[PDB]
Parts: sequence; structure tokens; C-alpha cells
Amino acid sequence: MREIVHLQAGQCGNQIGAKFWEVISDEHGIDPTGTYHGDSDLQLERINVYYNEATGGKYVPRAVLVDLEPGTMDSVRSGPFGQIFRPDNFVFGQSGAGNNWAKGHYTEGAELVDSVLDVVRKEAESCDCLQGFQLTHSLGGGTGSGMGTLLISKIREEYPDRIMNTFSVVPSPKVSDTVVEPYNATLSVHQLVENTDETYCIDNEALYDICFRTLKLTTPTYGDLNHLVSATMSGVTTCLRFPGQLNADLRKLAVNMVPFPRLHFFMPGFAPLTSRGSQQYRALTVPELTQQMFDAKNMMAACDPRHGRYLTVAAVFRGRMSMKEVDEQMLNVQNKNSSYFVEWIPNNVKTAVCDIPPRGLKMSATFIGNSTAIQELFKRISEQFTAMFRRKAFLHWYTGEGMDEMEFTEAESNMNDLVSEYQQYQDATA
Amino acid sequence: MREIVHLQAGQCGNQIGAKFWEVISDEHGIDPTGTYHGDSDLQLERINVYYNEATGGKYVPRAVLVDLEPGTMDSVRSGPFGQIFRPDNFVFGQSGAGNNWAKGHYTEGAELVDSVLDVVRKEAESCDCLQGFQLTHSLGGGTGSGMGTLLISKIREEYPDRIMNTFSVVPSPKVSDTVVEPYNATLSVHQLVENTDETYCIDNEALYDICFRTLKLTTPTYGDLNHLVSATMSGVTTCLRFPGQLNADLRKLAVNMVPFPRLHFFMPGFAPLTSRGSQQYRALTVPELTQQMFDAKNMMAACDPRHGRYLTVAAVFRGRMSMKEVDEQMLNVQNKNSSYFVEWIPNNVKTAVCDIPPRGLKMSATFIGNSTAIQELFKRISEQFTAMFRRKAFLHWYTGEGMDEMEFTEAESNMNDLVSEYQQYQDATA
Amino acid sequence: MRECLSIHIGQAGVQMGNACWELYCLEHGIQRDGIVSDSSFGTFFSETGSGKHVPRAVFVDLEQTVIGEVRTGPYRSLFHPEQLITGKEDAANNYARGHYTIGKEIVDTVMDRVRKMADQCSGLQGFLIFHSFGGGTGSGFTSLLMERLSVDYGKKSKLEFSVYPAPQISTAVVEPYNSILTTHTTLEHSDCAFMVDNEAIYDICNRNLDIERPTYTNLNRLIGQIVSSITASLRFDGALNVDLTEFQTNLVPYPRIHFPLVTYSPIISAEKAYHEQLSVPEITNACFEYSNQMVKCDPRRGKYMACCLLYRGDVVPKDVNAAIAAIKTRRTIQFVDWCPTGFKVGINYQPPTVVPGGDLAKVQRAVCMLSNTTAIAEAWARLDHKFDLMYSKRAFVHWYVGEGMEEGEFSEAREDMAALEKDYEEVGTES
Amino acid sequence: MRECLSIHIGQAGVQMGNACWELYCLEHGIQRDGIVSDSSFGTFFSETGSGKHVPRAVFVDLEQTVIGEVRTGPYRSLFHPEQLITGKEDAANNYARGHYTIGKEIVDTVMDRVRKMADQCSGLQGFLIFHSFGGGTGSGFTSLLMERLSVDYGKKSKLEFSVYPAPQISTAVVEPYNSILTTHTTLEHSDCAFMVDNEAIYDICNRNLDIERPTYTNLNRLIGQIVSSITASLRFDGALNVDLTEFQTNLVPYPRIHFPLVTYSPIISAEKAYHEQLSVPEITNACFEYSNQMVKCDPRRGKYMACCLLYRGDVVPKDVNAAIAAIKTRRTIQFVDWCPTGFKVGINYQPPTVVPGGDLAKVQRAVCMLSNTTAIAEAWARLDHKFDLMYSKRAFVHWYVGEGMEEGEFSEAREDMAALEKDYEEVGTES
Ligand SMILES: Nc1nc2c(ncn2[C@@H]2O[C@H](COP(=O)(O)OP(=O)(O)OP(=O)(O)O)[C@@H](O)[C@H]2O)c(=O)[nH]1
Ligand SMILES: Nc1nc2c(ncn2[C@@H]2O[C@H](COP(=O)(O)OP(=O)(O)OP(=O)(O)O)[C@@H](O)[C@H]2O)c(=O)[nH]1
Ligand SMILES: Nc1nc2c(ncn2[C@@H]2O[C@H](COP(=O)(O)OP(=O)(O)O)[C@@H](O)[C@H]2O)c(=O)[nH]1
Ligand SMILES: Nc1nc2c(ncn2[C@@H]2O[C@H](COP(=O)(O)OP(=O)(O)O)[C@@H](O)[C@H]2O)c(=O)[nH]1
Ligand SMILES: [Mg+2]
Ligand SMILES: [Mg+2]
Repeated sequence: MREIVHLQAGQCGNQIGAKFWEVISDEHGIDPTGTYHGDSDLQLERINVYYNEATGGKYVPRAVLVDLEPGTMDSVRSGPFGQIFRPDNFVFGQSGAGNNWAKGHYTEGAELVDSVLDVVRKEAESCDCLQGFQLTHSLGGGTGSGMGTLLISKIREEYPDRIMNTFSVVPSPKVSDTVVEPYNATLSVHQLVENTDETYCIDNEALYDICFRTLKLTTPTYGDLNHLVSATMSGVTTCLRFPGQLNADLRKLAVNMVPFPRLHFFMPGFAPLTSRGSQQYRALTVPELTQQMFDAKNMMAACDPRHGRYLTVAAVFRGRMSMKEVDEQMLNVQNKNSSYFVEWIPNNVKTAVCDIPPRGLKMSATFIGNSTAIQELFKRISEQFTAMFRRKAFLHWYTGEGMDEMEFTEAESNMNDLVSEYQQYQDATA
Repeated sequence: MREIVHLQAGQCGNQIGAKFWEVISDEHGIDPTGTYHGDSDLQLERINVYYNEATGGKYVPRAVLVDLEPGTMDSVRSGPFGQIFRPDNFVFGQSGAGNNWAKGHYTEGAELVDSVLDVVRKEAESCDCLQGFQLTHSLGGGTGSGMGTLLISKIREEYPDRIMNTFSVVPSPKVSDTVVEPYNATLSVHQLVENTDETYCIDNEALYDICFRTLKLTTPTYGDLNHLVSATMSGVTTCLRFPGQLNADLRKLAVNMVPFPRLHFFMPGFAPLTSRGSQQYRALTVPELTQQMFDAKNMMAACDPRHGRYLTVAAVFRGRMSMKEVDEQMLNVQNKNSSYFVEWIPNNVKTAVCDIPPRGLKMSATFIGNSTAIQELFKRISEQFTAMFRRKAFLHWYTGEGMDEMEFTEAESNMNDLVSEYQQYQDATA
Repeated sequence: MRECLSIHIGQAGVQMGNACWELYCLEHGIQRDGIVSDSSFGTFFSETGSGKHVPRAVFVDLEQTVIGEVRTGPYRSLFHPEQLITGKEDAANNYARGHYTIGKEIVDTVMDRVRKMADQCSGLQGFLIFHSFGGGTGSGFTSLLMERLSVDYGKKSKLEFSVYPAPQISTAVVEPYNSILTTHTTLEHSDCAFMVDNEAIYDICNRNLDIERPTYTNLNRLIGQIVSSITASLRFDGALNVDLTEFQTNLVPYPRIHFPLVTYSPIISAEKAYHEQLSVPEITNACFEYSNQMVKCDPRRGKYMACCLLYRGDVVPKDVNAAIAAIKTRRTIQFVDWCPTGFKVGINYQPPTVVPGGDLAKVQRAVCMLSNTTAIAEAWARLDHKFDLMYSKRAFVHWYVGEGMEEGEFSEAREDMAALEKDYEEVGTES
Repeated sequence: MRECLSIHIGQAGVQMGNACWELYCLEHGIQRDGIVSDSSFGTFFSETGSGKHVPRAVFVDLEQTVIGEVRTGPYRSLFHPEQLITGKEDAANNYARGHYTIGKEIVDTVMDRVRKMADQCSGLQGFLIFHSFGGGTGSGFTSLLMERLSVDYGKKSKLEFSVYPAPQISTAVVEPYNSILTTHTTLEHSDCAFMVDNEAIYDICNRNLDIERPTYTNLNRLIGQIVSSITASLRFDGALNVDLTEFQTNLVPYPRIHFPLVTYSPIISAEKAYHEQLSVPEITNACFEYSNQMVKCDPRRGKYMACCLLYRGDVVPKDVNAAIAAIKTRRTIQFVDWCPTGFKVGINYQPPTVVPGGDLAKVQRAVCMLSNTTAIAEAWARLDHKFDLMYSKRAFVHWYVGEGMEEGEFSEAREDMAALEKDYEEVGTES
């Protein structure tokens, strides 16, 4: 069967993974101890996708949890679903990265890179037909950006044919969490822009907005944001886990979504998102879901899609569906928003439908869009990068870890090319 | 099915709407929670006209409630029928208009105009065949006159083909509620005179008179006046909601009623209106209703119709009826009141009959008249306008919001043309 | 004698149609569910290979309200669902909307049904068209169908029943525009039109009938008997059968004069029936009195050009000749000089049936008259006077213009109407 | 008349196959467990010496998901386990993967089964191939099978049912590449292809059928009736039997023009059936209307080159000739000059069966039309326009190139496609 191995690096990656496996395990009816207590036989039909079956019906997820400091991973052990992961997969270091890409990529993480590969290789061999790898991390952090890219380069060299998805949290436009994010992001993107096949950019600012207005949640915590990220993460892999009328695995999404190899940065979305107050007043039908997913107010990226054009779009539905409604609504969006798609691609929507809905919902959809508006995100990071690097604001920390200043300009130049390439295709033949 | 979306702006509009939806929901047998508990199957036949059906039989009216200050809308939430409207349609601002047209049209309301259009567009898309929009507001207020006209201009630019009715409360001749009404009314009319297809002028002075003598109500509150306004509002749209022998939708009324595009200001009326003391002593027959509707004592506008002539008249009956009686009585009014109709229109009455009567009544009728006497109303407002603007009585408040004095004279000149046009057609060919 | 197709357009036509088809089903004994609990009901019905008979009609309207009643009414099972064509937005009493903007969208759907209906006919006598002369859909869309039908079915009978605006009663302000515009577009295409006024029928219900509370369920029910008399010859056997095409050959001397008025006798209540013999002369003499004709125009004010007395029931041909002979010798009744022979007799054996709950009494003998009289010119003139009285000041022209129609069309319409008035003057005078 | 072999490739083909085989079992009365609770079911079934009948099909896919449903579905016992061939990794909507990289690995396994299936046939009429024109496996692997089958089984009929990309609806971004590439590799090898569009069938489900919530269980179920009509002659007796090879001899004038479109009549709901006679002319006239054809291309926009009316049920040969004669005299319906005779009649006695729970009504009389019309050129042109619009900028070529395919193949594919468009132009004009 098709199989995936999950990698989570850093505080952001590990905490997202913890919520992600809570959602995945709940759908397949897995007890926190690892036992199976589901009701439908269709859950075990593809449980091999994520879980290795151990003796006694104890299903063990094949996830590799990496963090240069024990702190974050220690809480995962004591969490509600801590006792499901294999103890040996917790590859934790001691000296945590100081939020600098250099330490997590060259000095400290380089010592732990070999240990992680040992766990991953065992998982890859445990599979019968491995499809691809998944990485959850943040581009603004040290370990995630550093260790994540170091892992990506190494595994790519060892699994060139397979796929690797990257659910990466991206720095927010207005409010930042770390001072030196521009250096980490620019360097990290320089690695992802050539080593990963698809990326799912997410930013906390957009997720905060969704909770504030789209969900009317007064006190949102990371126990809430990570659920939306997990929900989108589960949607992308639903076809692998469950049957449907029109399926789309990870490879199918990548081929349709990526026109050119370097333009593989996407922006996800989810529907339906309704507050309990407004739940009663809204009808749950395909037409309603289509409007929300294409609404700029629901995108999980700060960049407003209306400021640019769509190269490719993918909507993965779940639950009982009507194919005619799906096609009609996609036809409406294609025509109504005439100028939001590049003409040189006659049709931009790749659809997929799964029979099983998520959790208690009777219907859901996950949105993926390869908009050119994301060029704005890279534009801002480069502007911030040049603002600091112009006079070496924080460069002595990176140079002291073995990095050379020539690398920063190479990353800057490579990043500038990506924006130029994006701008080129925003033009039209006529 | 034919569908309408309701807009209510300001304290006057919102409070009229609240009573309006109580009447509409009661006729269709809708529980205050939104559930349907009616007895006749004919109520749901056209419930799509006003209500969007949600899951569980909970019908949600597609009304947009706009007010620059939360105050008035807050009471609507706590009202008897507060829990029927969709929460997201309550587009309320914070800084309420200071009873000046400028603030509600240029500075404050202009910031909230975009938000309102988002709600309206969703409603318009929810319809299968949208007919037109309805606006309830007051011409003497700030938000209603300001925001209402700003909405009208915007939606007209976006829905030129469709219809837009405006049930506008007009300043009373003798007693006013606001000092600066003349400025707001003149500016507001300058927008309505070219952007709306039909208007239903109402004044509190006439409604107070109806309660005092025609209904013998000792203590009339706005809980009473808004019912008469709602009753007329329901009558105009009865044919859409229910069948009849001779139907007349909103478009049919406008085409018959409006000879010339700028003369689209009407004066409504209702029958039967009888006090409980006099209810026993009066017979309820078509001949009795016809006399009252054409009685100047029952008009909902201060202007006395006998001071002018009728260009077109429309009487929409409801309940079990006899077509012969309707035609005979209309023939009597046509001949008896020979000089009350302009000759250059051979016949001025457009009739319509609906099978279902309103509330517990077995028979009712709604009167609409495009009299030239309404020129008197515009004449008074212009006289008051020139009295103040002659020396800039309150002009610094309007000029401080971005308005230019040239706009006031343009509105004054445009208003003066309307009176001149009305006076022209009051003449006869011979 | 084979199929005649009925097209019911507008609220007036449809509401007349359900009254007519209710009458047709009772005559042939077809239950309200379409089951036939023998060889002559094929003119207006098609046998659905199962004992279920479908009416050969196309019901068209631009508003779902009227046709929605039929879909939910007792005769829901009777009609083919595809025949009940309905639009989205009404014509709003605007001729331009019903013809150009909203009419053009749904015209093709109607013609698709008509062609399928026509193909299943061994013989197609013609089309019946029920519509209101004044109104948006009933006058704008019918003009489209008349033009569309003419090109496809040239030289096939196209009969129409029109609710002419009453001289005194009116239920809409822009009827003169709507009525004159439709006349211009149907004069060349229509074969002949049977004119009925609501005011005239109201008068009959009060004087002849004893109903003090008539409704459109009464006018339409009475108007239904007119069509039944006209098509009885096709659906029943009897001496002097009158086919559908005999009307246009007899009642239309000139192509532009094809507006016969309607008259029906007897029309008496149940109580008043006991005190009347209702012999052939008694009913016949009523048809030529002003008090019974269904158009308020006074026949005595003009001259006749042709008449077709469609006798029905237990009637004797000799009495018909004697009664007709008595009429022709009247000095008050005048027939135009250039038409020595004016009457077109027609006799049928099937008596009129009694509609349960109706206001009309059971009569074993009835007569229906279709007459082409110059007195109808007094009705066109009032319409012409009511038109220029408004068009001089452009009373409502902006509504019509905005819907894709040119102002010049108004001028052409009246000019054509003006000639029609002149034609009646020319035919009404002889050396 | 002996075996015809059905190969179902891809998610579309397999999901169509289970609908088709569900239909086959009911017609012959084979239960869902393969037991036969008489002499004509041998064309598509093999008797397993025990009263258990195995379908003569090979189900191939590169992903276990779709075939896994069949293995766990109600028809798990029906199919031979070795026939249900499945791969490891899907083709990912990539033609190159389905043809070169992952297709080459599993092609041999399929051919091994086909040879064993073929050997147990006294006579092998040909192969049926169900696939989606747009998609990785359904378009890349079928090209491999067509090439492999041709070398082994030259001059044996190879029929294929293809889901042509809808002109307006699309469910994948790289369909123009996938669809054009497969056309190039199947034009020389395939005998003829029956084209169906998802959008066209969606329209029928809404207008003809009253289903407001259609699903692929409805399209495939309706599409299954098309194949049943085509192969009824093999499986049943009746006047004017039409063997499998008569299609290629009649519907393919030139080797490169072998893409007939599909049409089926009647398609009516149970409620709407009561109001229709459904005589031979009624159903026949529907097949030639734009509103019923299963490809959204408008037939009226072009000319016909051949047609095969596969009548079925209680039908009379005389009515077939009369109905066909009426069609040929229509001026709107045009047949190319160089083909004086266009129709290929075929009549069968077995009426269509009713699938329980289906949206189609019970009809004692049905007709299926296969027509080769030049109007289909309007479908290839849109595909050609959608191809160069992307290939000029190399929209997705990197994915295809990396899978062992050369860029030059793209140029050759369009050049061959361009000639095909020219061919339809040449055949559509006469002096
Ligand atoms: N005799 C009779 N006349 C009717 C009936 N219904 C409507 N009318 C006449 O129709 C005239 C107005 O035109 P309508 O037929 O009602 O309007 P319409 O045909 O639906 O066209 P629209 O303007 O689109 O509504 C009125 O003056 C009525 O006299 C009816 O049931 N019986
Ligand atoms: N009519 C019909 N069409 C289908 C069905 N399933 C898939 N399709 C069509 O198939 C097209 C895409 O190709 P698929 O057949 O789904 O993909 P595939 O054949 O499995 O090949 P892969 O790319 O490897 O998945 C879609 O556009 C659908 O229109 C079905 O059940 N019925
Ligand atoms: N969405 C989300 N983002 C997080 C979470 N925890 C941390 N982050 C982000 O992670 C960034 C800090 O990088 P971090 O991963 O903690 O550093 P690292 O441990 O060296 O990889 C901050 O900008 C946060 O926005 C979480 O639970 N959810
Ligand atoms: N008929 C009626 N008129 C009202 C009601 N409430 C307020 N008004 C009128 O509204 C006018 C004041 O304008 P208002 O709408 O309150 O100001 P706004 O909130 O800025 O739109 C006064 O002249 C009142 O006559 C009501 O309940 N019924
Ligand atoms: Mg109407
Ligand atoms: Mg597949």
C-alpha cells in the first residue's frame, strides 16, 4: 500500500505534529494507547499509510520527532497521545539552537543529522511502497529552518524519486516572534526552492484572523491554530487513506499544481469554518463551501490572492458529494473570477472527492492554490533581509558558526530570482 | 422563484424592519426561533421570496441591517424576533452619524460601505432570480439619509437592471424631530431622484392622525405606527408571496405607476382601519374599502391629494374578492372624482387582487398614488432649505466632513427642477 | 377532421385554458386524473398508450405563479410536465419585455414543444391561441409566437381568443400601448380573432344570470362554452358540420378584417329557466340583441358582414332556416349591401354539458354566434384615441424604449392602426 | 458470434466496468455471487465447469484504491482474482508515467492474462477497452495495451469507450497534454472509439432525467446501457443482427476517422414516463437532437458521415424504415454528399432491463445511435487550442520529460493531431 513517513522538527513542527496525530488517530479510531476501537472497517483498509502495526493490535505511527533540545519533545511524552509514538523515534539533542539557521544546519544539528537518518531509514524499509516524506517546521526558527533543510537535502540525495511535502509556517507580515527571522527565512527558502517538490505556506497572522472573525473564538491558543493546520494536512492525504469517486494522491496534486519546478510554494485553505453561533444559520452544501474556500478571508497565508493571479488550484472534497455540483461550482468560479487565473493555462482547477468526511462533519473541502501573489511574501522577506544585511545587523552570530558572508548574498540572489520568475508568468501572451 | 433582499438603515429603518419581519413571519407561520409552524401549505409555496431555508427547517430572512452605531441594532437582538436574523448580517459600526448627511455619506459611512456590500452580494448570489432590493430609512436622519443614498448609488451601479424600492419616512410639515432635516432631505432626494425606481413617502404626522381619528388609539407608540407602515409594505409584495386572480409584482407596479422617470415618488394607503368601537358598526365590503383608500384622511402623506391631481393610482386587494365589485368601485371613483386625474392619461387605476387576506382580516387593500400634490412636500423642504442656506445656518458641520458648498446649490437646483417638472404635467392639453 | 392545437399564453389565457380544458374533459368523460372512465376526442387529446389522455396544449407564461397553480391543482396529472413552460420574471405589463428582452429567451423552448406536438398529428387543422389583448406576456409573447408559427406553418389556421380592453373598465394604465402594439404584429399573421370584453361579460352575469358576485372563475367558465361551440363540429357529428377552416373562409371577406365578436344563447339561471320555453327562435333572437353580445360595442350602431350561427343540441334544421329568415327581414338589423348572403349555419347533435357548481342552467338546446360587424370599429377608435392622448406627451415610452425597442415603432403601430379604421369605413359604404 | 473481451483501465474505466458488469449479470440473470440462478451469455462469460460464470474481463490499474473496492465489494466472488491486476503507485495524471516508467513494469502481467483469456475462446470478435481520455493510467497505459494488442491480434476488432474531456468542465490541469498524447498513439491502432463527455451526460441527467443530485454512479450506470445496446446483437437474437465487426466496416469511411459519438433514447424518469407514448418515431427523433447526444459538440454545426441505429425491444421493422425515411428528408439534418447511404439499421428482440434503484424508467422500446459526424472536429480543435496555449511556455513539460520521454514527442503529437483536424475538413467538402 502507499505509505508516508512523517518528520517534525523544532517546537513548531513537533507541536503541530502532536495535534496532527490526534486528528489522524481519531479518524481511524485508535485509542491513545495505540489500540484500535473504531466502528467502521474502512478505517483499517489503509491504516498502513501512517501506522505500523505492532503485536496485539497496537498501531504505532511512523513519525520521526527531531528537536535539538529535549524541552518540547518532553511535553509530547506527557501529552494525551504521548504513549503512541515509538520511544526510539524521539531523536532529541541537548544544546538547542539559538534561533540561528547556522547552528541548526552546520554546527549542532550536523552532529545529530546522522542519528535521525538511522530512524528514518528503518521506517522507509518498513514500508512496502514508500510514496514520500512530510516535514513540519517553521521557517523563522533555528532548529526547524536549520535542521529541516539539512534533513531535506540529505534525504533528497537518498530518495530522489520519492516526494517530500513541507508544511512550513512562514513569518507573518506585521507581527514577528523572532528578531532574526529574515536571515533564517531567506537561507531556508534557498534550500527549499530546489530540494522540495511542494510546500504549504502557513502564517500565524492569517490563522489568528480566521479564529477572530471566521470562527468567533475569543481566546485562541496554539491548541486551536494547530487544529486548522492539521485539518488541512489531513485533507491533502485523504485519498490515500480512504476511497472516493475521484482520487488524488500526493503525486497527483504535485504534477497538476506545479507548472514550473521552482514555483512550488502554495497557500492552503479549509472549509467549512463556522462559529457555533452562526452554525445554525448556514446551510451545508457544495455551493456554500466553494465560495468560502476561494474567499481571500479564509486563506491561511497573509498574501491577498486578489493582488495576483492563480496558476493552478486544487480543491479536495470529502464526505458524501454530488459531482455535478462540484463541477458546476468550479465552473462558476472559473468564469466569475475571470481575471484571477493566468490565461496561458486553459483550466486551473484540479478536483478530487473522498467518500469519508472528517470528524463529525458531513462534508468538507481543502483548498490548495499556487497563486503568484505569494511573490509578495518573498518580496517582503528580501526587503527585510537587505535592511539588516546592508550593515551586518546580526551577521556575527552566523559567521561564528562556520557560515561565510558569501552564502548570504548567494541566498539573497537566489531569492531575488524566484520573485523575478514569479513576476514573469504574471504577464499574459496577449 | 422571484426573490427580494431587504435593507434597513438607521434607527427608523431598523425599527420599521423589526416590525415588518414580525408581520411577514406571522403570515407565513414562522416561529420566532425560525421554525415553521403554519397550517396552510400555501405559505411555503413562495417562502423563498423573503427567507433562505437553513438546515432543520430554520428559515432565515435575507435582511441586511445597517447602522453606524450599535445602539438600535442591539435592541433588535433582544427583541421578540431577534433570534431569526443571521448574526453576520448585523453590519454595525461604532461612531454613529451626528444627524448630518455628510458624515453618513462621505466620512464614516464610506468606511462601512464596503462591509455592507459583502453581505448583500452573498444574499444576491443565494437567490436564483433576484427581482429587486428594498430600503427602509428616514430622509431626516443622518445615517439613513447618508448611508441609504450611498448604498443606493453603489448597488445601482452593480444591479442596474434590477428594481429598488425605498420606503422612506419624510419630514412632517408642522412638527419636526431634527433641526437640520432640510439639509439632509434635500441632499437625500437629490440622490433618490435619479437612482431609485419607486419611493413610498411616509410621514409621522399623517400616521399620528390616522391613529387619532381613524383608529381611536389614545396612546400610539412607534410599536403602532410601524405596524401600519409594515402592513402597506406587506401589501405591495403580496402577489409575489401568494397567488391571486390578477397579480402584480414589483416591476408591474413601477411600470404602471411611473409615467416619467423622475416622477417616481408615491404616497401609500391602507384599508380597512377601524377602531374596535366602530368595528361592529361597519360592514366589510369592497365598496366600503374603496371609499376609505381614496379618502384624503387615510393617506400616509401630509400632502392633501385634493390640492393636486393623480397621474397613476394602484390598489392592491387581498383576500376573497369579487372582480365585478372591484371594477365597479374603481369605475365609480374614476367618474365621481372627475377632476382628480390628469386627462392625458385615459385610465389611471392599476388593479391587483390576491387570494390570501392579511392576519385575521377577511379582506384588505393597499393604496398607492402618484399624485402631483407631492410637489407641495418638496416645495416646503426647498423653502426651509433656502431659509437656512441663505446665511449658512448649519453649513460648517457639512463642510467640515469634506462636502463643498457647490453641492448644496446643485442639490437645490436639482430639487427645484423636480417641482417645475411636476407643475408642468399638472396642466392639461385643453 | 384532426388535431387543433391550443396555446394558452399569459395569466388571462392560462386561467381561461383551465376553464376550457375542465370543460373538454367533462364532455368526453375524461376524469381529472387523465383516465378515460370514443373516436372523436383525438382532436384535442393524445392517447398515451396506456388509457391516459394528455391534452394537446402548450401553457406558456413568464411568471411561475399562474402555472404553479396548475402544477399543484387538481389537473396536475392531466398535463404533460414539459408542456407547462414557465419563465423566471414576468413581463411587468410591458410589451417590449414580453417581445424583445424576456420573450426572446423562452420563445425557442415553446417552439420546440409545438413542433413535437404537431408531429404526432395525422392532420393539423390549426392553432387556438388564448391571450389577453392588454398585458405584457399575453400581448408581447403572442406576437412572437404568431410570427414564429407563421413562418413554420404558413396557410394553417391560427385562431385566437383575445380579451379586448373594455371601453370603460380597465385594470392597467398602459393597455392602449400594449393593445395597439400587438394588433400591429398580429394583423398580418393571425387568421381571425374572437373578441371578448370583461365588462360585457360582467353585464351578462348580472342581467341574464342572477349572480351578484361574479368572479373570473365565472367569466372564464362562461368563455369556455364559446370555444366548445366553435370546436364541437370537429369533436362531434351532426348535420352541417363546420370545420375549423370554414371560419376564415366565411367570416373574413378581406385579409385585414378578421375580428368577429362573440355571442352565446341561452344564458339563464336555473330558477329563471323554469319560466322559459327556450325554443329555437327564442334563443336565436337573443344572439342579435345588444343585451347579450360579449363585446360592449353596440351592434345596432353598425352593419354586419358575416355571421356563423353554431347551433347545438336537440335542434331541427327547418326551424333554423325559419328563424334565420325572420332575422334577415328585420329593418333594424342591417347587412352590408355587397354581401347578399351573410349567414353560415352550423348544426351539431351533442348538447352543451352542465359544469357542476356552475351558474348556467341545463339547456337541451343552445346557439353560439360569431359575427363580423363594422360596429367593432367603435372599439378600435377608442383605443386609438386613448393612445395618442398619452403618446403626445410620452406618458410611458421610456419603459418600452429601454427594453430594446425603438420609438419609431410606436409611430408605425398607430399608422397601421389608423389604416385599419379606414378599412372598416370603406367596407361599410356602398353606392 | 463468440467472445468479445473487455479491458477496463483506470479509475474511470473500472468504475464504468462495475456498472457495465452489474448490467450484464442482471440481463442474463447471473446472481452477484456468480451463480446462474441460456446459450448466449458465453460472449462475455466463461462457465467454470461448476455453474459459476466468470466475466471475460481484465481490470487493470496502477493504484490499488479502485480495484480494492471491487475486491471488497459485492462482486468480489464474481471476478477471477488474477484478472484484477493492480499496481503499486498511481500514474499521478502523468501520461509519461503511465506509458514509460510505471506502465512498462505491469504491461507484461496484463498481456499474460489477455492471452489466457483469448485462448479459451472458439471465436474472438474483438476487445472492448474502457478508459478515460484524460488521465495518467487511463490514457498512458491504454496506449501501451493498444500497441501490444495490435502486434499480437492484428485485424481483430479493438473497440474503445473513451471519456473525452468536456469542453467546459475539467477535473485536471494537464488533460490537454494527456488527451492529445494518447490520441497520437491510438489513432493508428484503434479501430473505432465511442466518445462520451461528462458534461454532456450531466446535462441529460438534469433535463431529461429529473435527478438534481447525479453522481458518477449515475453517469456510469447510464453509460453502461450504451455498451449493452452495442453488444446486444452478439448476446441476443433478432432481425438485422449487427455483429461487432460491422461497426468498423460501416462507421469508419477512412482509417483515421473512427470517433463516433454516443446517443441513447429514451432517457426519461418514472413519473415523466406516464405522459409519453414512446413510439418508434418518438424515440428515434430524439436521437438526432442536440439535447440528447452524449458529447457536448453540437451535431447541427456539422454533417454526418454514418449512423447505426441499434433498435431494441418491441419494435417493428416497418416503423424503423418510415422513421428513418422521415429523418433523411429533413433539410436541417445534413448528410455528406459522398455517402448517399448513411444509416446502418439494427434490431434486437430483448428489451432493455431495469436496474433496481436506478433513475431510468422501464421502457419496452429503446434505441441507441452511433454516429460519425464532422461536428466532432469542434472538440479536437478546442483540445488543440488548449495544448499549444500551454506548450508555448512549457507549462508542465518538465514532469513528462523526467519520466523517460523526449520533448520532440510533444511536437509530433500535435502535428499528427493537426493533420486529423485537416482530414475532417477534407471529408466535409464536396464539389
Ligand atoms: N376574462 C378574464 N380576463 C382576465 C383573466 N385574467 C386576467 N385577465 C385580463 O388580463 C388583463 C391584463 O393582462 P394579463 O393577462 O392579466 O397579464 P399577463 O397576460 O399575465 O401579462 P403580464 O403583463 O406579463 O402579467 C386584465 O385587464 C384582465 O382583464 C381571467 O382570468 N379572465
Ligand atoms: N463518467 C465517468 N468519468 C470518470 C469516472 N471516474 C473518473 N472519471 C474521469 O476521469 C478523468 C480523470 O482521469 P481518471 O480516469 O480519473 O484517472 P485514471 O484513469 O485513474 O489515471 P490516473 O491519472 O493514474 O489516476 C476525470 O476528468 C473524470 O471525468 C467515472 O466513474 N465516470
Ligand atoms: N502555528 C504554530 N506556530 C508555532 C507554534 N509554536 C511555534 N510556532 C512558530 O515557531 C516560530 C519560532 O520558531 P521555533 O520553531 O520555535 O524555533 P526552533 O525550535 O529552533 O525550530 C515562531 O515564529 C512561531 O510563530 C504552534 O504551536 N503553532
Ligand atoms: N415611523 C417611524 N419613524 C421613526 C421611528 N424612529 C425614528 N423615526 C424617524 O426618524 C427620524 C430621525 O432619523 P434617524 O433615522 O433616527 O437618524 P439615523 O439613525 O442617523 O438614521 C425622526 O424624524 C423620526 O421621525 C419609528 O419607529 N417609526
Ligand atoms: Mg403576468
Ligand atoms: Mg488513478
